[PDB]
Amino acid sequence: MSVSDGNGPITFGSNYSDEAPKAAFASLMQQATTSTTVPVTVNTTDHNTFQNNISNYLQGTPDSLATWFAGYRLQFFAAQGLLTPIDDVWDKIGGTFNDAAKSLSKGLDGHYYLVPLYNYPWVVFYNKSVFQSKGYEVPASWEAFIALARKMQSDGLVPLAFADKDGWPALGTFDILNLRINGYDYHIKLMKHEVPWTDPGVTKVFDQWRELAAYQQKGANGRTWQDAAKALENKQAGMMFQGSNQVAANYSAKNLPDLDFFVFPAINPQYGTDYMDAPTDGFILPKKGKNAAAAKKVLQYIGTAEAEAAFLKTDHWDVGLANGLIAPTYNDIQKKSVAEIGKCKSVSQFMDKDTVPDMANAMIKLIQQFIDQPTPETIATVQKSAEDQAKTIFR
Repeated sequence: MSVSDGNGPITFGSNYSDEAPKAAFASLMQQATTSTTVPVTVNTTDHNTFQNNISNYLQGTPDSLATWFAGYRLQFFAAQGLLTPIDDVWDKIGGTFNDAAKSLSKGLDGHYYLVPLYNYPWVVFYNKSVFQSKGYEVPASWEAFIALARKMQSDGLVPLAFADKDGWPALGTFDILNLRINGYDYHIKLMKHEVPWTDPGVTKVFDQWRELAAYQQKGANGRTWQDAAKALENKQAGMMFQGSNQVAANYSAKNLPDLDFFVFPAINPQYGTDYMDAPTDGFILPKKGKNAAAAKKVLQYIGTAEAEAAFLKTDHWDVGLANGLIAPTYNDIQKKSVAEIGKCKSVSQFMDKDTVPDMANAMIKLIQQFIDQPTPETIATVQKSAEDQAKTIFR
């Protein structure tokens, strides 16, 4: 049945269980119903349960459409035949999105499976008043970054506020170093365990982190990320690398206007600053779902700048993927997020969505082990353990 022939009710499996996004999604689907004349029913499930249960959900009697996100699981579901391809939807909406947005929405088979809605950046935050007062420039390269971090220490500042008591924050540093040194394709190969954790490329990541760590706040494994963000906000540290919906979210309204960011500096010209973790949420069409053609009409409505701006009205950190869209509700962090994310050649999804959850979990303690003892002997141990556990996790 042609997209334009699609009519009648659809259901929508939604993991938007928290009050704010639940409300925003209900409102968007009401608008979609009115615009498309496809009546949309939203079936909400507890957020964790929806993602824990996804493989069974998709194998049983799923809804016509569902909330999901880019990364390892999306691609596996496609290969399993659990998702309906939506090349026809993308014939209509493809002009709205860049090649990076297209890539994260596609299988290896070259077909589209996802319609993305929004994402947010992992970047290096700083206070503008401090850069201005102290005479710091944004560093574009590794050599400039290190020189700036030494100047910050000369001025009595911790260069990078840094925390890993929470376990996941340090995974971002592993990601961004891998992306800068080895590139996106290599990073994804490692996350999929096509390349082993004992690979020399991983050694290179840790070796570079040995130098970075000299400028990273001491005592990191005992520090919450909110306490690191507060060190930035109180001007005790010069910079902090993390997700905007963490660092910027933690700032008081009074200090927010001083907050800015830059992308993690380039390490070599091969990969420049081409890549970033920017966790991207969107929508899929379950193969066993009912009324595919109507479901595609609703996806077409969702894959617009208009839908993005409506949904994000009350969202302070996420930004739409529509090419260059600046929504009237965006604050300055979101504006710069659109600018920087949009320049990326590919965007990765953070380690916990690019590998399988079990492997991301495994890496938490191993990276903590590194941070406590960042030596060549520790790196060998970490690589060996990581690969041992990977050989069990990946089947």
